[PDB]
Amino acid sequence: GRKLLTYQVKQGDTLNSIAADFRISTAALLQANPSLQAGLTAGQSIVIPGLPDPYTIPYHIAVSIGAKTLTLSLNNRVMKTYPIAVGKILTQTPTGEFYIINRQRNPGGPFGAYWLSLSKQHYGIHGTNNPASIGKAVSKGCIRMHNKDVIELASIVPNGTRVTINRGS
Ligand SMILES: *C(=O)[C@@H]([C@@H]1CC(SCCNC=N)=C(C(=O)O)N1)[C@@H](C)O
Repeated sequence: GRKLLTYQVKQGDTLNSIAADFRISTAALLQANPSLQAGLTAGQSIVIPGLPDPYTIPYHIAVSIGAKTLTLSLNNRVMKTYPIAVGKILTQTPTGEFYIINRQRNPGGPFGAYWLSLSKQHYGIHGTNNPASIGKAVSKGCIRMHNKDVIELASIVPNGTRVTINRGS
């Protein structure tokens, strides 16, 4: 069958934060990972029960802050590239990986057609009513694009898509 997801926590992470960071209960992430009853540890690896494994999944989101574009990739080759908010002077390479964990039903409002979640706190892939700041403005690091674009990606990238955000060089 298809495997459940793995996560590797970064220095400073905490149980509750990570659980509902994964849109789940700490107890469920505990059930699968009794190491975490007590807590989480930098570089430690944890399973996300009820969520499939990103290695069964072939999808690879390469959004380099340096590249200022988020590249979709299947089977070692890109699917398509979407523009995102990087900034005009924002350094510090976040050496970590996130996963496309969720997609939300048509909200009905300016939430941007779809709400897709990343795996670390204040990061998400979503939509907009204003795409003109996308890739061309300092929108405080918002990973949003056109409605249909974020639904394209949405339906292709599954509940465990690998996504990295790095300034590169
Ligand atoms: C980016 O497009 C916005 C930015 C988004 C957010 S956080 C929104 C909710 N995310 C999910 N919990 C902003 C914020 O300050 O909270 N603003 C930018 C253009 O203002």
